Amino acid sequence: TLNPKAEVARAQAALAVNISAARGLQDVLRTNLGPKGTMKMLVSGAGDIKLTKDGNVLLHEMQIQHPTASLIAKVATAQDDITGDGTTSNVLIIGELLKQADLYISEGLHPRIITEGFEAAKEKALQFLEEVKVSREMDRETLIDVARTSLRTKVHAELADVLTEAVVDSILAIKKQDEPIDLFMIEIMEMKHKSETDTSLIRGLVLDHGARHPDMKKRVEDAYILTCNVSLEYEKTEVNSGFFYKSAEEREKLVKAERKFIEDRVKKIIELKRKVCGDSDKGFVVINQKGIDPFSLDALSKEGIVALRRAKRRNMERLTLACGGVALNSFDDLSPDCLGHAGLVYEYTLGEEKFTFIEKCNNPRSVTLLIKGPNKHTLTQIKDAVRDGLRAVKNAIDDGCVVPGAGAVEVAMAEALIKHKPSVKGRAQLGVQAFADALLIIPKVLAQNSGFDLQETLVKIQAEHSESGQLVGVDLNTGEPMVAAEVGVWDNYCVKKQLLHSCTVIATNILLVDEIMRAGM
Amino acid sequence: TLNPKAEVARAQAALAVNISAARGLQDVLRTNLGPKGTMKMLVSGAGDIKLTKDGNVLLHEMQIQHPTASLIAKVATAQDDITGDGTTSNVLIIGELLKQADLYISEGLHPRIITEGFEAAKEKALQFLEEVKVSREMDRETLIDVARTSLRTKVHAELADVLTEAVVDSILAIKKQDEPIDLFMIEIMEMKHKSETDTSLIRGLVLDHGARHPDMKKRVEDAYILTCNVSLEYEKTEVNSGFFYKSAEEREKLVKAERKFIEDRVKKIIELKRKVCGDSDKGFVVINQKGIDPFSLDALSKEGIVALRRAKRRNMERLTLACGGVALNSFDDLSPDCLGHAGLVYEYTLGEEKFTFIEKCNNPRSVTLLIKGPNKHTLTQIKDAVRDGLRAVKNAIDDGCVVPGAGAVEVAMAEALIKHKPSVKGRAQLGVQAFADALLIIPKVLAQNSGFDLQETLVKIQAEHSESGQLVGVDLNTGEPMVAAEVGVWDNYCVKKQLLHSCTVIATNILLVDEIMRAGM
Amino acid sequence: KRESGRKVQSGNINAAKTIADIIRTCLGPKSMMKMLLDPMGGIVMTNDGNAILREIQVQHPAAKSMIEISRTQDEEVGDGTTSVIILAGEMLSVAEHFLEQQMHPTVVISAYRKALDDMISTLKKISIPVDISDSDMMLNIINSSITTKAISRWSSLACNIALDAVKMVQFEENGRKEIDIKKYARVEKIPGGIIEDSCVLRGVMINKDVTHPRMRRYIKNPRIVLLLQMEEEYIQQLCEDIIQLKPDVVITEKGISDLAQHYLMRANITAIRRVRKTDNNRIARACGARIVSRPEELREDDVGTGAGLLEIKKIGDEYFTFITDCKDPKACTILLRGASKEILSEVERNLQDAMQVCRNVLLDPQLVPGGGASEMAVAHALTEKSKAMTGVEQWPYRAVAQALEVIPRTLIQNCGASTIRLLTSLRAKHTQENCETWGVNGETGTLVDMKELGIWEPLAVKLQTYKTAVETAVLLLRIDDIVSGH
Repeated sequence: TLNPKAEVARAQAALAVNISAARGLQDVLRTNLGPKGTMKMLVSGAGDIKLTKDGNVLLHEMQIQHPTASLIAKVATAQDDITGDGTTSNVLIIGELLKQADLYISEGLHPRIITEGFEAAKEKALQFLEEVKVSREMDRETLIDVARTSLRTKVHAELADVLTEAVVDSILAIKKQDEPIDLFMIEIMEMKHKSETDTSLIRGLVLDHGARHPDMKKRVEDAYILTCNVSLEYEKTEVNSGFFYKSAEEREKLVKAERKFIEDRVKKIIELKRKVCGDSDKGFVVINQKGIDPFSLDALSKEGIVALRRAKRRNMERLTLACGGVALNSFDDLSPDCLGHAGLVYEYTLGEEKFTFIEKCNNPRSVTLLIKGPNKHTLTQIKDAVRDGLRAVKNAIDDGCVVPGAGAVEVAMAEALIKHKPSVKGRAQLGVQAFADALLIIPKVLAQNSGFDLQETLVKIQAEHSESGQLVGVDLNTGEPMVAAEVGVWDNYCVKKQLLHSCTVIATNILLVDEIMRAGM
Repeated sequence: TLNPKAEVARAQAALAVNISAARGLQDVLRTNLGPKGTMKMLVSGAGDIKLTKDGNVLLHEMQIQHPTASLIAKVATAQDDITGDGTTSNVLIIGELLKQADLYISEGLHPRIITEGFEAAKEKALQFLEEVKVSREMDRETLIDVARTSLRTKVHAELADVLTEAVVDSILAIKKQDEPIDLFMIEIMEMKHKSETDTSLIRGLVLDHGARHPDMKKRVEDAYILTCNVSLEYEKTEVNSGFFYKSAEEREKLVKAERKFIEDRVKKIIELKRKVCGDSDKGFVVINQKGIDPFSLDALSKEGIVALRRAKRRNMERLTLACGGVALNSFDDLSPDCLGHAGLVYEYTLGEEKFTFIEKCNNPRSVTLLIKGPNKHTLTQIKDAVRDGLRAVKNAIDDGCVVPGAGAVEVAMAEALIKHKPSVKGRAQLGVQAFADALLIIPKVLAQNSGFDLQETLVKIQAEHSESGQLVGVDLNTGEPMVAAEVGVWDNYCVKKQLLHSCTVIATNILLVDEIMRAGM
Repeated sequence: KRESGRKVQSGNINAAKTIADIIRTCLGPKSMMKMLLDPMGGIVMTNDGNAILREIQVQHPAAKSMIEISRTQDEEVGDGTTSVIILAGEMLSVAEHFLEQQMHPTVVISAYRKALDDMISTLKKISIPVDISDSDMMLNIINSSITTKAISRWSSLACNIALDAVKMVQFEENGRKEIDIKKYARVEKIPGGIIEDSCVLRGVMINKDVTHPRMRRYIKNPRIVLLLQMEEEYIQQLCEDIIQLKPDVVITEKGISDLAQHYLMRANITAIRRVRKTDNNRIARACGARIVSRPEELREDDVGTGAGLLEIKKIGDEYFTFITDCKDPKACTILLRGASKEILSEVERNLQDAMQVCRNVLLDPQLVPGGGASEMAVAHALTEKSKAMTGVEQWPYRAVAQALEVIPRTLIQNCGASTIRLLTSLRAKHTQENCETWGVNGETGTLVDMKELGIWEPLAVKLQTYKTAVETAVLLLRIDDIVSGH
């Protein structure tokens, strides 16, 4: 009973295939959970190498053979865009949920009954977060523990203390007036020719191309920055004429005639320089994005003017807010309205290249995080960590409530769900038990990666009880129980909230798959 | 790492081989648990068919291909020798104990830790059994509930009332004044030419060989029983002589003189017959085990004696203790002190053979249960059910305590183990949980064989909770919970007691098996 | 080459049964998912019976007929596609009579057709009227489809859209109550806004954009017209008769090139082009305009007098031309607003099927008890009617009744309950208690009355479902020779 070029698993083998894929994907990502976890390599085939523990990069950039596992890979892309963390632990709970469901499905239990238990435990699990969430006011010490909790899971425990104070202050630099935090206010710049621990913050923007001339000021303590988008190089005839030449010499005359289109405007830069506070103890800067001839760079440098060239559109918008000068699309209509103001503008010198820095701005409402590293892959590694550390502090401030870590919520919610009977049917009690034992994979895996026994660590933290609200978690260094609040180990509320809603939805839908049909594969 | 002509399983896969064998033997015997369970056939190869549910017969008489599974069969032999019941439930708990242990062993747990939990769960489960047992007085109303509970599991729910009253009355006749009991006092006979429901009791005893002469009395309402072991057929010369003859007739003439030693002893029999109440309305019976001459039988037959010859050692044994006649090894010392007495003594004629019955005795301290059926295997099936029914009533009488059935004890003990924190070791509770889930296989299998859902039945009986002693079981006809003590379902205390001692020891020893080596195989 | 004999009918049964076994579990609120492996590794876990078979490529001709009939069922009716294939497959799965008993197909077809006439007669007895004038009563019926959808946030608006849009198209004066959503209730997506801004337009809409400002922004009486040197002169004259009438907007069927748009822009009117013939007929009925052969034959009567107004208001980075009126010119238009195209697509298909529900209920105000109650109720009638059925046709006549039990069978299987235990008790309820109730609970799994649970389905959906399943089973049984030939 079948047609040619068609195949379908009518029995429960479709679940055994999907359940086997989740177990395989569980065993892969469980080794990179936490700081003690191992790293995964990402070979692009062409020879590039990239190391990272972030589950989203191991699911978005990497390729997976199993078709069913590619569905869960797309889920991590959704989990990353909403919260920014919890993609690895999301896959572990799905595998352990499906593992416990297979134990009961083999006993003749329908899949739909198990999904009803997850929906009941999930609603109870969400209420437990509201009871244990600590609405501590955001301060420096609290965010240090949060950023440390996020950055330690992506570095070698050496860049954590270095990157922690930088990531914390980056948000605080843009966090004020109770405004929604925007990550577009912080730009991430990379630099070679230095080690990894030299990462530090820059109060202002950083540009790739800088002043290239001997007669330039190495540092400008103050200047009226002029924003412009007009090229001061050889351009086409802008008047009702054209280029007509008879020889190489007559062609050179057209260059002299065409260069007059810029020579009248290059002196215009000298005019507004002398005009707006051209006396002593003053300065002037040009940030014209388009190209500039070496003549104009040579001319203006004699007047003591730092002129830049070949910048990006995004940098020009940030530069205007830092300085205040509006972009002039034509030098003919020059005025002081196109000027701004800034503090120290120096040039950072590397072994080969050099970069422009506009530090000490007045009101930029934006900063830059200067990353430095010796290798190319190490720059992409640290960049992925800072982006995860920034979203961690963003969620902590956007959502002022935080929760403990170290699997303390999972150990607590597991005991809470066991002490909770259904209200729709009795057989949902089995699905609640599967949800309880599934959350314990996180404190189980953290004991494995730290090199401790899986069963001894969980039994200690689960046996620890008292006549008061008490938290308890896994100590990755000692393996003994640990109160996360007494050490500074905190997670976000939206991460754990979206985790329960994400795992329940996907573990549900995977269990509702009754048959797998090939659509002409 | 092995010598030639041999094999060795070094890693933990040797343990999985033993777990797979027990899981397979579990799935074989689970279909014949309880009354609604299916039956298994035993093809001897020669052509004999045999149907039975007794797990001891399905393991002792049935040879098992797998080497590991044959070990568990030897334990079922040992289990049947002590209590005579629970061999099937023993294997199902062993299969589930090793099944639950594999879930934790795959997570890196050592077997020795799980076995220490079984020893702790056993003591807790053994103490809880002392509380659930009912030490009420054993009356006919109670033993009928025990016999019905034991006989239903071996018959077609038609011979229940037939064999119940016979199995109960057979026991009550052989115990009074708190005397020690012995089932050897009850003889089990089998006869053909009648339907299966023709089973009934025999207060006296059945004998194989009957009287052989036309003038015999078909029934003797009263007689003195004379036990003898002397050959009343032609014997050799009893004096120091030989065969001094000259032809065949002279040799035959000496045989007459050789018969003088026997023929005169027949007169001694007739003498004591006429002396010890040889008057009207009286009789006399001889039970001489050895042969009797045809001519000598003519003498006793005309005197109204019902003689017997060529009896078995077992018949003379019970005939002595029942009737009291002492065995006379020589008629020279014939005296009336060696004579017994009995009531009705008659020979019921069957279609093919005949058997002598000696019913209506005062207190012979021995009875007989006459089984009747059309086939050979049906008689063997009923013989096994009666022996299992008698031993069940024996245990309830000797061990005055009984426990509820239908998995009510297993469900209660499992709830007690889960409500028991660790006391010997932290990780030992994983074995206690495995021991708890192993006990629940009994109500699970009863729901399967009855045709109901495995999960719905177990969840309903588990939800039954109250502020009082409440023990519910599986209703095979309804599926709902059922107080086994109310409806009349009672198991023995030694059966459940020996299960915990037998299940733990074998499940422990099989877990401690690290390697499987060939001893020259 | 060629297949004939009982091999054909036995093969068509296995084909239609195989297609039905795939979508057995996609019935009800507990619709189990299906994993379709694409050749490139792509996977979709959809649970819609239409989209599943739409993408599955099949080779058997009988299976294609079973699929194409459900597709035709999907257009005429927005529901019941999965039930047609399960019933048509279950009706054919009873092969005990075809092969073991050697019953001719003409004998069974006489039984299937006799059962269909009796199955229809049994539904109308268990029917129940509807007070369609009550908006809340009909709202309780359309909530069955709105559940588990994005429009559940403003479901009251979602029902008022479809309910009034169908009633506006509902032409009850002609008796037959002809309704055509695709013709008189054109739906178009509007970028920007939200689901709450979705409303109905009492007329025809034109999605063309304004290219130049020389156009009518607001008119009280829309005069809607309906119809290099040599190109200039031939265009200069055809445009002259149009502007002579002093129009407000010119909607020509064929294209209007740049030079033709130049003279039209001199008259300061909206340039509309690339419209179909039927659209012009709808435009004419919107305002009472006249379609003419050429611009040369235009007359003063070619006007859209009586219409509300013309408007080219830009809404969400797009100009939209409206010729609407404050009356009911035999049509309407649904302006679906949404902040993104992802939300606009869901509301389009969601409200489309919602209009089909009100279309079937308003064509005949008679419902039936769902949840297997209608199937088990009909099966009880045939089982009792078969007792007086003298002949050999009684055996397949009863088999059709038991085949209808598949609908509560699958609903009980998806819930995870015992199928035999509940289906056995379910059949007993229809015997003693009333047949109009005592169905199946698709969410709980236990039995429940349909008077207490509003799972009442329309009547036309079940009639066309049983009629199509029987006619499809009668079709494939009449196939006894599959042959090639071009």
